[PDB]
Amino acid sequence: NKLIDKFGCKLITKDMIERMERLTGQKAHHFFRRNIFLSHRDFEKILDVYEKGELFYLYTGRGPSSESLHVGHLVPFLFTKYLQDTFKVPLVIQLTDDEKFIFKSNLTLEETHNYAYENMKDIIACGFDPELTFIFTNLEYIAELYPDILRIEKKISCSQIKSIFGFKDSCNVGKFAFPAVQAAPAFSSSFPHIFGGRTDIHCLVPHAIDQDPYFRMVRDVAPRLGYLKPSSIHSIFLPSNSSIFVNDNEESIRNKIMKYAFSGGQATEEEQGANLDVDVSWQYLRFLMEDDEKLEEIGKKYSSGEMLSGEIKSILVQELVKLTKNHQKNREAINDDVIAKFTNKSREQLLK
Amino acid sequence: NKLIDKFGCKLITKDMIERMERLTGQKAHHFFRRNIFLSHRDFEKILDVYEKGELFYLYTGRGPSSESLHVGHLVPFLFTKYLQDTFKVPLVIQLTDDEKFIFKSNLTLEETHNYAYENMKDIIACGFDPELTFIFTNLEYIAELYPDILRIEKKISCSQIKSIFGFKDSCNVGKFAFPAVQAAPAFSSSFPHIFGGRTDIHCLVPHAIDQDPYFRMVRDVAPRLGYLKPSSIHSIFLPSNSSIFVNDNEESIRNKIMKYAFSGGQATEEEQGANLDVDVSWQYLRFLMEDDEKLEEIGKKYSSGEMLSGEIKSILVQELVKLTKNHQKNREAINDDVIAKFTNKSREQLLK
Ligand SMILES: N[C@@H](Cc1c[nH]c2ccccc12)C(=O)O
Ligand SMILES: N[C@@H](Cc1c[nH]c2ccccc12)C(=O)O
Repeated sequence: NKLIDKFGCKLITKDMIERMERLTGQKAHHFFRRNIFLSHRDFEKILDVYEKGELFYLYTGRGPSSESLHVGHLVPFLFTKYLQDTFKVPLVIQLTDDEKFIFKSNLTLEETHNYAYENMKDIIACGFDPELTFIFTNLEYIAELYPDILRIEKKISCSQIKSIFGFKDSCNVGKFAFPAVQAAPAFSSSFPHIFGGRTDIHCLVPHAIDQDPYFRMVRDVAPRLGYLKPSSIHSIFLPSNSSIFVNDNEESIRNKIMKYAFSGGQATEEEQGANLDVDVSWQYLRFLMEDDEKLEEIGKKYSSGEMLSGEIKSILVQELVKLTKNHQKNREAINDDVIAKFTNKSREQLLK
Repeated sequence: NKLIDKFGCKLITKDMIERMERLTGQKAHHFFRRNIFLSHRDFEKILDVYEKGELFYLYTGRGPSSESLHVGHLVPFLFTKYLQDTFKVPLVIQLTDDEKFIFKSNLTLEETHNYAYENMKDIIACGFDPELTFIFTNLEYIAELYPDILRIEKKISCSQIKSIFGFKDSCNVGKFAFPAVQAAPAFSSSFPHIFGGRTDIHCLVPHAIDQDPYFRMVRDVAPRLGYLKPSSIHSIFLPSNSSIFVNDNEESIRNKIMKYAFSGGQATEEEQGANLDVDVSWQYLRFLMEDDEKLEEIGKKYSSGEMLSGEIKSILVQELVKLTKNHQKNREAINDDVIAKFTNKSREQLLK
């Protein structure tokens, strides 16, 4: 909220929420109710465009630093699926095997590439439509992005990078060269095989609020390239070696909440209450629980001291395993042939 | 030749030159004798390798800022053909359409890409063997280079780039990102479809001395990647916005020497002599004239004053048009099918 000012994003008022629901014909995701996606840039443009019968596209991404996604990383992906189902628009997903090899001394491109492909399985396991979704790694799609990477780079000073991402002269040049790579897919030109070279297809970018810098930068260069400014919709972080992965079994999950999940309850049972703003388990349930009436009542009871830290952690565990089990079976149905449909660069479509 | 030592280069020795002629059965190309290629880094390593029956490869390049190559730009290319004929080794040639779009405000990728393809025709017109030569533009081969680009970038600080190329914070980030692109082909890993993934094939890089910075940098990162240091052999530039292009007609050529070619002769005929170190026409004939006996005698007569500036400029004109006519007919034999042979990324070969 102090970060929303210094970035210069606007809050998503109810009037926007009511408009999307109004235009879509579907109930708003709970990530809106609960201010999980709380922030945007020019999201009102997207609804303007969709109001006019015009199509647009979604862009989101993932950095493969681990073989499996955290559950926290499903927050933007699950939300994007909802947006794809609601607007029925194409989606574009970048796996940044280049970035994480660059920004993490303890990594190689062989590992990042493999982690990328496993990560795709977790991503597809969220139930995206392959007829509407194009997924790709930077190592494999770099040539298609290169022309827009070069155009963005020519318009930004090295000093502007420092100013935006806070790098220093001591940083490796790879760090300076990546932002353009992440910026590039927010322009329709970077996907000739779906949009046909058109430059007039608006892009909407769901992302954790910490990714905002890349898209602040690209919104500044857009006009100088005669391109549309991409719109953004921001989520808050999902708070914290080992945190909860989507391929964790029931025992792993229970083990981690009980030992590593910071409680807001009193040390002993001096609960005739608890602090919900610091309780990690409460904040997790806010993302997961589709039942509103349960949530308020859990929050009330755990606040007032008629629920111990022990019980709130158990409720979360069973929610996490329901989530993680449903994702794990969906993942079993994902083979190289299913991947191929998502990775297939060509889409015989009529946007031209 | 004090900067040339300071940089860390070595002058090419008669021993080194004799050592070669001994080892190939061919008399030495005159760019050696005339000290046009005067300098090297670990060229003695290449001869060591060739002494042992082992193969290596050549890497040279061209920046397409103009539709036609200057005659000066044929100096490294003509020399490389000689090296290819003498050692019978594979060659790899990079057209940097990315660089010149990056470094020249008055350029676009469309122009640079086209200028690249016309430039290839001039390059192929030097008589390279397509069974031994692989030519490519960065826009088209970037994905194959990307892994080594990324590996070089992770090992160099932004401050190291400033220090080596003299860039400033005000410079666009594209300028910082390009050196790795030019470095990458000096490692055999960057050509899996000829060397088979092998990292133990030495590379030799012919270049104008002003390109040295890129290969100073890449020689410093080689060990940290477990890669071989590339060797280089360096040429002095053809003495210098119109200069002589390979597609210039006779009239264009005569027009340029007479008007723009700095003479070392006296203003009027106060020649009972001339200064050969400043005379641009004399220095051009040193590169061109395959006849030694003529050259000494021209130099003597033009020195002593029994040849006017007028005649020396005419001799050069007729040499230039003989050169430029032979190149122009060889260029007429170059179609997209010929280009395709050179640009074809795959080479069924036994280096593995
Ligand atoms: N940089 C993001 C991955 C990513 C790539 N493109 C994106 C677009 C939007 C949000 C995130 C991304 C990460 O570290 O995981
Ligand atoms: N950047 C170089 C072209 C080049 C690329 N790779 C090279 C290797 C050797 C010599 C030249 C090159 C130029 O503008 O001239």
